[PDB]
Amino acid sequence: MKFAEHLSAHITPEWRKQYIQYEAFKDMLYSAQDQAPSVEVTDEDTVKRYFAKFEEKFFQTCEKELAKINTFYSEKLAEAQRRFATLQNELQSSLDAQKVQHRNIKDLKLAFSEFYLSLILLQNYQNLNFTGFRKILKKHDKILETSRGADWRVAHVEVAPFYTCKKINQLISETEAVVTNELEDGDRQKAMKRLRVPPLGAAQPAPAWTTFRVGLFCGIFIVLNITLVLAAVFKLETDRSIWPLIRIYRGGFLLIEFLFLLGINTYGWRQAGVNHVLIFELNPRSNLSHQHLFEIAGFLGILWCLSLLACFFAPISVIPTYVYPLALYGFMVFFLINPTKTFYYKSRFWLLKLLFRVFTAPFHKVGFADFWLADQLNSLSVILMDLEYMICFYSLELKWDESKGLLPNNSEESGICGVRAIVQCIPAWLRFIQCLRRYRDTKRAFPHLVNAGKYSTTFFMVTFAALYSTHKERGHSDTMVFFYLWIVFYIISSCYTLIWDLKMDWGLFDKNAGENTFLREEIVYPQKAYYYCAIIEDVILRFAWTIQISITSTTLLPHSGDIIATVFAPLEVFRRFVWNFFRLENEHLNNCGEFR
Repeated sequence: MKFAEHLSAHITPEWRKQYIQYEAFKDMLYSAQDQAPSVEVTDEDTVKRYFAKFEEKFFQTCEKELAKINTFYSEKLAEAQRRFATLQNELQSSLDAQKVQHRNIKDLKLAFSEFYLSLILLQNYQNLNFTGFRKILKKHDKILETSRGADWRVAHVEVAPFYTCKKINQLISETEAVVTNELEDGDRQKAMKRLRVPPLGAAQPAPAWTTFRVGLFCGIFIVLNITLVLAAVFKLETDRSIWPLIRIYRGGFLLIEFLFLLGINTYGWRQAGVNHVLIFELNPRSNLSHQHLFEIAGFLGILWCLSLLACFFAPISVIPTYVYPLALYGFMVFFLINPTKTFYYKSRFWLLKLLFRVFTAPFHKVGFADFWLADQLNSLSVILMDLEYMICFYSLELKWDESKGLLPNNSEESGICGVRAIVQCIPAWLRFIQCLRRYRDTKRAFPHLVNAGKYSTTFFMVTFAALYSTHKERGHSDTMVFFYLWIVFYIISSCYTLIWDLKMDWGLFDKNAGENTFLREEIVYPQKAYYYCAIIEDVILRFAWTIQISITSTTLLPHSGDIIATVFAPLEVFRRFVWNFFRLENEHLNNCGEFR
């Protein structure tokens, strides 16, 4: 509960291999002390010899660590000096060409903010490495009852060209002078507000009020869920179709679950070290922690349960029950498109810019955030089918003349209410067109043309499912050829998406696995059982995702298809939750998508 965990939490994740390696030294010291011979059953000269050999070993490995740190610091400082040179040349060129321009100035501001962050990170590297050297030499002096630790400290560590190099501080002062004089016309307060680096990474605890709001929204949600179960068992009339209600309130629940699991994903990414900040292109001084995602999910789930309870209980008699789902989803939309500057404005508007860039995306160049949201839409595809069902049900099947709305006595439609497939492929189409744009951009046909057929398989599966459904509904003869076609494309799609998940989305099953059998060379998440369980769960849940797509866009299994979809949709959201971890891990470790 000291500098070991302080070091693990304050390490820059991409430079983890070039730090002090505190725990190795600690284990070396403890093992040396443990296997020390006796003091009177053995010879004292042998004890002196053993302790001298251990001292030699310790100082050899300490010299190796110091050399590593010096090499890394020299490389990084040279890089920063070159970056400052080119940035000053760019600013000089832009400002003398000044006598568009706004975009140029914004990009210069952003480049100077990222140059400052690298300097701050290198400074923190220096500080942590020096403090780790002092603490471990102190532990050596304490464990062995000697003074060679502080001797080696004063002799070697405080001469090293990484503790005596006051060149990063000059660079920081120079950068501040540049940003203040040439980019802000004085006004150092505004420059430093843009340049100052808050304690980042796993090194910040969320405000107590955010955690209290998480806990408050979670308790209300829990009690309202208990109340929903009790009101479903004891208050729903036993002569009405509750299935329209289930279909309407299914998409909201999937959204709440997705936000909860995204919060858990953010916690795992922040803890294991894989920084979604650099991959998503978020600014490192302001991100959403897992607490904010948990709070958003809890609020939206509170609203969901309140609307469902109002549907079950019908509190007031003037307003019919179909207003409650409308109200819930209208508030959900008004939360997202809130034009004021309140309630997570930066996050919501980043998300809206992303949604405009994924729903119109043969024209925008694909980043990682444009790809992850279009991949997450594949799991949240039942939300679009729920929206289409809500529109169809309110336009064609709701009476509007009786307060008892969503729950009708007995009546149906042709299927359930063509355009129930198109709205299943929509996200597959987005990802297909994005992969095509990426191929056109990079001209590298392997990762992009492959992974475009990955979604053409979904296209073909939905098409042939719908064809066989309509042909078995009207009792035709060429129905069997279509059933075999659908089964072959189901197998093809399941294996295609399964191989891509494990091979070049997660990186697993590589030739250089080493001792991590069937895994990557370097794993980030602690337990090895996490990866094997994830493999098994993805194998199970990937096959029971194409089945749901086939059964949602069809008319077969009318009674059991809805139970199937209701059970399998949160399972698919959980599958995407599991997929996020290892996709993000294999993007930090190896560009898997060639972004960056």
